[PDB]
Amino acid sequence: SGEGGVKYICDVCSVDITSTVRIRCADPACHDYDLCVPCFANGSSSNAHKPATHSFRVIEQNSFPIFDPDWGADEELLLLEGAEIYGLGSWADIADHIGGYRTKDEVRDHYLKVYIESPNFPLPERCSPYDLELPNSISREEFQARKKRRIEERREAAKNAPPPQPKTKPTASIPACHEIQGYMPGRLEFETEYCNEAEEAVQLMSFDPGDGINPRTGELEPEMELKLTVMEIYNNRLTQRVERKKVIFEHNLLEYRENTKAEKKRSREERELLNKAKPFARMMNRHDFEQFCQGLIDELNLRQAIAQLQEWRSMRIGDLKSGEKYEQEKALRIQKSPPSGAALLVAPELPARYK
Amino acid sequence: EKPAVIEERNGEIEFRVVNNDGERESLIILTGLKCIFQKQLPKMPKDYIARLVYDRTHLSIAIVKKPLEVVGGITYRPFKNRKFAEIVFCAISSDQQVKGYGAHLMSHLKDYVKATTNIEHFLTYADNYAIGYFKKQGFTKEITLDKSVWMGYIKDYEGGTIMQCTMIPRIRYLEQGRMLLKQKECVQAKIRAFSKSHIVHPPPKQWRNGNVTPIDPLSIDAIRESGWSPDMDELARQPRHGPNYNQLLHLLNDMQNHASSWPFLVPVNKDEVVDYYDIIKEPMDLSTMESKLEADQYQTPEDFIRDAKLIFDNCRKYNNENTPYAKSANKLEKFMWQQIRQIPEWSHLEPS
Amino acid sequence: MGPGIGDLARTLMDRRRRWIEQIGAVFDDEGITKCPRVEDGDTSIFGREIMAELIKREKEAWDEEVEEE
Amino acid sequence: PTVYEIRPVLPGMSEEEIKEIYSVASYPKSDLAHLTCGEPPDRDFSNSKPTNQINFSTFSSYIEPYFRPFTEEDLAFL
Repeated sequence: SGEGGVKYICDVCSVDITSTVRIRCADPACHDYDLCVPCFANGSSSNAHKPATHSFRVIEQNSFPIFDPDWGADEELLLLEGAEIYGLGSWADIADHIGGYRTKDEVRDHYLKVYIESPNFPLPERCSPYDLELPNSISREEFQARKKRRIEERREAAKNAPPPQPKTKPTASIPACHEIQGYMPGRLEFETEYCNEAEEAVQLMSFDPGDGINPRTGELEPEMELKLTVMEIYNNRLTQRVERKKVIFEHNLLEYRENTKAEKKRSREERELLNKAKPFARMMNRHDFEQFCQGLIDELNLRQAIAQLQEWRSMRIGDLKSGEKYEQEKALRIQKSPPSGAALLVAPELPARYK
Repeated sequence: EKPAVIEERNGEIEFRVVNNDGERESLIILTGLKCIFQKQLPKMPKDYIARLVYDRTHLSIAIVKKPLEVVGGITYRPFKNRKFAEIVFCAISSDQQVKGYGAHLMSHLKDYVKATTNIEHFLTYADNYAIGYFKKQGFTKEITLDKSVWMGYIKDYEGGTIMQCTMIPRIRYLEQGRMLLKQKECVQAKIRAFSKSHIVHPPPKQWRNGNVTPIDPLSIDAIRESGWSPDMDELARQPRHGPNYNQLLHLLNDMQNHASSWPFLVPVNKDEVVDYYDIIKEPMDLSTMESKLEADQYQTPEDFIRDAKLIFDNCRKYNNENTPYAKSANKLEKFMWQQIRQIPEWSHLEPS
Repeated sequence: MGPGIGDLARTLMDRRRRWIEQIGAVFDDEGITKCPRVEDGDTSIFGREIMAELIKREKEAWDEEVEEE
Repeated sequence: PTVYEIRPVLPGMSEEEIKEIYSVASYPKSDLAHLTCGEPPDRDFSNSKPTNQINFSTFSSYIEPYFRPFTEEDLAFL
């Protein structure tokens, strides 16, 4: 048994007596001769015990409140004794040791109020033995009656209690939630980094115990200065990774669905231009990159509109309405043989941002 | 005071908290811890351990001897805003394990984090053979934190068993051994202010004449004031758990300690496999039986044996004999009967 | 597993150290490797105070090209 | 006789006193937290994760154009 306690057995009936009212033979002839109340009631004597002419002692169970109206002396000790063995903090087992069907929560709450939340931090508040009100405020028989009453109903509740549901599979954290296999948004760390093979050079490294400085010269010995130099490179490798991660967070490059859709929506010429200016994002912040790209699109669309209009004026078209009509008929003729940026500038009403 | 206590006081040992700043000493201490963890965890790759220890977001508390010798230490990553910290590695050199540094190292780590930040909860993935050490240090296998707090943040480790702790506020763990004694002394003196056992009472008046006849305990003045009752006397001799709990607890730990029971540590997931529940009308694993045992639904040993047999049958039923699932399942069955046969009481329950 | 350090390893550390200490001083400016962040504030590399001069110079070049053209 | 509690820290305190608070005779000088990419956004990840990830190879090739070295070929675009 892992428990470090001592089990007490009566010397006559061999009935466990540790947790009840008990009597002992105080005569020097008998040493550590304990007689349970039933034995000392029925008077079954053994060895040198004489129930007639030797004076004895009544060991009481010390069942009475001291601090809390719902706790007695025995429960308090088993709480403190459990702390020594099961360790202060392990509330599951210590609650089992105390008995009385007090779930770990009640035991945990009790200790915090009684001891941890006490103003006299290292001690309780009623450290003075002279205060004896709580013992005399409730009689022992009444307090015992409540203990028997709570115990029996709790036992009845437990017997009628529903069976516990089987433990579901442990809720694995699975940090791969993000919609990219091998990314951990909770940790901001990828699984396959820029130079994931950078650890291959220092994962067998070992150091000479107790060294670090030459006893004679006072300078690092040649092996040590070489070993540290191969650690400096690894640190720089870590820093390079961080900068790569820092850039990726900005510009919102983790939105595969959103970034792609717009690229699909755009036309062919715009797609080529944006693809050509992609590398420079390493140097500009988010807004500057947006301004930079938008400007290129603005110039390209303006050229198309101006070229479109100059073609109309050579055909003798003299109104924006008839120009669109002609384009529709031309599309039908070439077939016979949302609007784009170049189509919004040539509309009858100009956009507000071009005034 | 354990040997670790005296050694630190006299200066034999010393604790160093070091991160990968880039100094000379910080690198030596980190590298020493790296080798120790590598020795004790041969299953995991060496590259993975090197990355975690030499990371820039982790800390590490180590025990260092006079000639820059490192004996043990722990590693953790504190989530300051989430009010909890994760423990990722822990080990002490096998040669020096007898001293008992495990208890004294945990106290320093708990004290240091407590007096430096506002973290409350610890979460870890304990090893299979380290469960005993963690339990004695206040940890529990039941989790009280909410799902959202730690899901997606800590890292899963196959072959582990998650555990949780709740540091008690406003306490200094290092001087625990003296503090609880004081609370023990405070209560004990209170008890000694009332107990009448110190009174050497005369022989019972009924037996003073040499005749031994039954005497009601409630009749005596001392006993009656003690509030003894027939009810409490009979009730005090019934242990909270079943009479065989300790023996089964020994066996339960043994089977869990056995590496051959790994597939049955946790139940199968419904999402991963759909036909597992459809084929098995009584799907059971070790966790399910243990919870039912805690509920006292198992009245007799035969229930435990039948449940253990049904586990193997379910594994054989869902998984083919040729597959390792059933062969290991039958191999584990042999291990159970090895323990049961070692027990004379249950040796006769094996069928022919 | 080996002994003394080889000469090649002794003459390479200084070569690496000489390169870093002397040449590297030129690149000391912190902006050579960082990407300015929006949160910092007015970190745009397109400040008006400088764009005013660039536009004027670009206009100057255009006029010169037109005169040549 | 001794102090049975953890006294709080205070700004600008002597080194020896700082070790007395910790009792570990230890602390690093720089926290190194400034090199962190940033604090975790402190959100709720309990939401059911997506069931269709994209091959990490595709993402690796998706961001590659954003990091290629500069060359005179793109020094003529501008």
